[PDB]
Amino acid sequence: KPLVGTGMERAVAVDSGVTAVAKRGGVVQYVDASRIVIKVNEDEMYPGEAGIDIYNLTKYTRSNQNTCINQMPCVSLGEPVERGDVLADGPSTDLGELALGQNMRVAFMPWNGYNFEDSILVSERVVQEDRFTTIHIQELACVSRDTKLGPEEITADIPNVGEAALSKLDESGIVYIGAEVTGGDILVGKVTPKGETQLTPEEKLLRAIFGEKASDVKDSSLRVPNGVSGTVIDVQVFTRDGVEKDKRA
Amino acid sequence: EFLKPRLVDIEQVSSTHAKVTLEPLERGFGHTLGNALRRILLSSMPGCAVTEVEIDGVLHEYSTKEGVQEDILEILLNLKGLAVRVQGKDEVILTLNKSGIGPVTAADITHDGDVEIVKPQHVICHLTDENASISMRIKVQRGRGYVPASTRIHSEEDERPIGRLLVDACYSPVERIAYNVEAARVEQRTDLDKLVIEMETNGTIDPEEAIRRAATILAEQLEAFVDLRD
Amino acid sequence: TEFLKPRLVDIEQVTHAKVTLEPLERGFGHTLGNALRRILLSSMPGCAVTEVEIDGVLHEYSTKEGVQEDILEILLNLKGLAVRVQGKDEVILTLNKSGIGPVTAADITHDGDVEIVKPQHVICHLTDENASISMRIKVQRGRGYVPASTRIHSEEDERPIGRLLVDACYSPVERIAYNVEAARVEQRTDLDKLVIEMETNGTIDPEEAIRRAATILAEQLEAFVD
Amino acid sequence: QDVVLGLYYMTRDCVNAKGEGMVLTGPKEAERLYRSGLASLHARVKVRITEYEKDANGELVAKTSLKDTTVGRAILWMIVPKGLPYSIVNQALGKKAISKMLNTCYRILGLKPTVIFADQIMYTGFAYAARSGASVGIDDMVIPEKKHEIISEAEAEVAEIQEQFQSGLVTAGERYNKVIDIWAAANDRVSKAMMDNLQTETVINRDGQEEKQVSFNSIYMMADSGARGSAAQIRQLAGMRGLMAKPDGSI
Amino acid sequence: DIVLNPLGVPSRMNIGQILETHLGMAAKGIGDKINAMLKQQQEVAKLREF
Amino acid sequence: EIKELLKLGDLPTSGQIRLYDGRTGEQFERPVTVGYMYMLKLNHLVDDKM
Repeated sequence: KPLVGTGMERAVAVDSGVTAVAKRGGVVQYVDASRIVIKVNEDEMYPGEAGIDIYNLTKYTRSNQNTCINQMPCVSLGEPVERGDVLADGPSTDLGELALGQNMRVAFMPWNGYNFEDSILVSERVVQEDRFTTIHIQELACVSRDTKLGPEEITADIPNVGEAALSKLDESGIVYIGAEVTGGDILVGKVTPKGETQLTPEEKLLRAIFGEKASDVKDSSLRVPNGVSGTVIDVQVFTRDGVEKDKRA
Repeated sequence: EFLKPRLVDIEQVSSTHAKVTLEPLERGFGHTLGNALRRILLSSMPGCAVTEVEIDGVLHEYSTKEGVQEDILEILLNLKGLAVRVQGKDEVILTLNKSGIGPVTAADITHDGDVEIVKPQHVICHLTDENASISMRIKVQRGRGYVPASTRIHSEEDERPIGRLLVDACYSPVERIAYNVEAARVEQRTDLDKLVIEMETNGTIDPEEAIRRAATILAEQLEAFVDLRD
Repeated sequence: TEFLKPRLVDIEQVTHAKVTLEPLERGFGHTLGNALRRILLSSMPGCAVTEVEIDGVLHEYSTKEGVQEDILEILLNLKGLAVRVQGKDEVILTLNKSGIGPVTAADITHDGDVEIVKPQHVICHLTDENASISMRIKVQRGRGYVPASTRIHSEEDERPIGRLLVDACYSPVERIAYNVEAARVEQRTDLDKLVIEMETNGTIDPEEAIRRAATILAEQLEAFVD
Repeated sequence: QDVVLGLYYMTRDCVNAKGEGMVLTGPKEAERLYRSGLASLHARVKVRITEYEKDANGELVAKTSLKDTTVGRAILWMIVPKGLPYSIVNQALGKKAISKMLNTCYRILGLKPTVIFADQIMYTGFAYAARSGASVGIDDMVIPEKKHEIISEAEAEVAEIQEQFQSGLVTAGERYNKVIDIWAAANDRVSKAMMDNLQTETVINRDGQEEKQVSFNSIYMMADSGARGSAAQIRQLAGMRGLMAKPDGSI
Repeated sequence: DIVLNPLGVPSRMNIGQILETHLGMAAKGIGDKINAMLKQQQEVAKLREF
Repeated sequence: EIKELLKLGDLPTSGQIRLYDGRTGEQFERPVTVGYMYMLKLNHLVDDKM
């Protein structure tokens, strides 16, 4: 919350649709981190065959800047809700108010030049407590086109790769759901057909010496961009109508 | 011709408060032992705190169990502030099973002799459905300082499961430490000071045991000056 | 639970040494740099002159006849006298000198209870025809530093008008200033590296001073540690 | 910007601080004398300092005397290299002085010491400005007490030139310009009634009477040292805030 | 928990922050006067008086 | 209206406390301001710029 607000905040976290504002007064009947069931009241109930109402929430989902936007219940079992009341927070709202950031004990003084220009110092009790830690939700797409040399595959077998990298992804090729990946791991095994080798003369002795079976298929899988690490929270598969669905699909 | 201080009464105001006093200080050593202790207690006291949680039917942190009314991302941010003091071993593996409608306080962890929870009135989550059921297996360790989950990954050694939810662990049993030297009075000495270290733990570590383990972290380190190697 | 102690404790020479030390634990670069620095500046047993008996003059804003500098300067030439005494605890020298030219400090008496360590440290420049300088300098051991302003204010050793009092610096040191700066142990960058830089007034070599100050400090921690 | 306020605080002088009038014995005793906690960082004192002076064909010479200074200026003298004279660190040492105190080290001692003397400044300004607590509050900016009367007189004195356009005693163009230059009178009797309340603000005592000095107002020190902003902006945090111009360019 | 610089207020004339920093301190002197009054569980008579 | 709220909280009316240094232990003369500003965190993160 803003410790020193200006009163014009409830009108900004309700007019925008981030909050799950209650639509008819009544009594909460079942809370949950993904659903709220508002037993409607008597007089605000429709003429015939009315019953009760129900609001769904929207758990972790990606906005346009790759931040997350998830909602949370802020009421328990038995609260009398009312018309225009609030049931769910959003991204940076608290109980209806609009809290954009955190408020922390500040002091004005020059300290050994570690705040020379406009710059700022920061205690380490603000990193431990994890108050400025935000969440980001990227997304990656691996399309398997239909080349004119034969089609690509999403097979989980990849040329000259060791099991240190094929550990996460199951046999169907796609990665698991929840496997903590880091920079350079593989997320989708995909190989593309390649001929027209015409390998050099010097190396063409290097093959005959050891027997390195040449590649029929080139490796063009989808590996995580460098410098990133986060649990793979969701996977979706789209298929052209007319090609079979593998088991993971 | 010097004086050396001795421990004195420990006004245990509350469970998390304390006031230990060091009676006979020679002049000039008031602020020298204080600030050389406040910078040790606040930094290097060995504590114990959760290391990694593991729930029954959830795969990652950003999930949402059915029946509870918190995302799993807040069940870990409530365990991290759990205070517990193991006596015998170095690490434990706690447990927690509960079913029914009602808040799951910390006091429902399975009881062991060595492990000894300190804040049993804690809250962990809520349950809001008669057929709901939560069952986790908390872990606990000893250490000091602060080691975020990202940097405790370099020593992963093939963390085979995908059900392990890693928490950041900030082991430290001290929160704020004041101190104020004041005019002590031996029977006949014109100027003798008194140190009053108004400590504040998280109910974990005894006060008199802190200072006897914050002095020997100093008195063990001054050796390298008592014998200058050249 | 099991800490880090320093190796590669290098020491330098110039009576002015610039010790160094590393790799201390993180944040230990200061609670060591300041525990010591508050001991060599505040309390350390030492001997230094305290009062002088100018044989003729009874007031500082007066003037001695024949002496080049005035007594507000001579006391400046006595406040920095480097004296060590093994046996006694209250020694009062005597300097009754004559001649003409720079009157060094080696013209004092040579009693078996004292041993100067800077005899050529000049005290006064005598004019011609006077050769009349005699004084009873008093040196008594003590700790730390005690100005002459906060003594006559509480005047208890009642002296007639003209028993000159000087600013006494008992400590054997003259300046000390640590300086922390980061280091590493080949896999961690949250380390330290202390850098002490010390001087003394002859009566104690520098590294010997740090040795007998990490001792006075590790004595106060005797009734706590195991 | 920040160092220059460090040094300005290090080399001022109060009027009666801890340990005034005592006589030190060089830069080395004048530092430890303040570290220990007896004397104040700016308290008038008498030290003895040997300066060098290259007067032959590139050779230095000593000259020991009894300079009359503060404790702050002595501590800053232990940084200056050899060839410079003590009348370089003896002023109040604002920002126009440091800018030249490096220049006179370039023209004399060349560029081996000046690159290593332009760092003992930065390591000293940053240090003695952090242990000085130069904060700023909402009562550092002192509104002058006579701001009302200065604003109400020209509030009435201009209500009686608008009348002189009622009865046509003056054309408008000699009504407009005669109303501008009456506010400029009041706009300048507020600056001159404010800065005289910040500059000589403090009044402390000797052992006897009281005698005034220059101030110690944390929003004046950042103006007088040129660290950031000057009286063209202090005049808006305490005084009256000018008269503005509409889009034409007219007042 | 933060150490801002005081040479930002004289030139840039935002004297908002130096006022939001005080009224943001009175409003957290209450939060420590109630958090103690509520930690000895005085009553629901002393709270309603404060 | 602010100063009358600090005085109810027992804080010092002027709004400036005396802070002690953290490393040495001595006290900053000429007291410092301490309040509760409300700090945002813009999304010009560093590991999307380098």
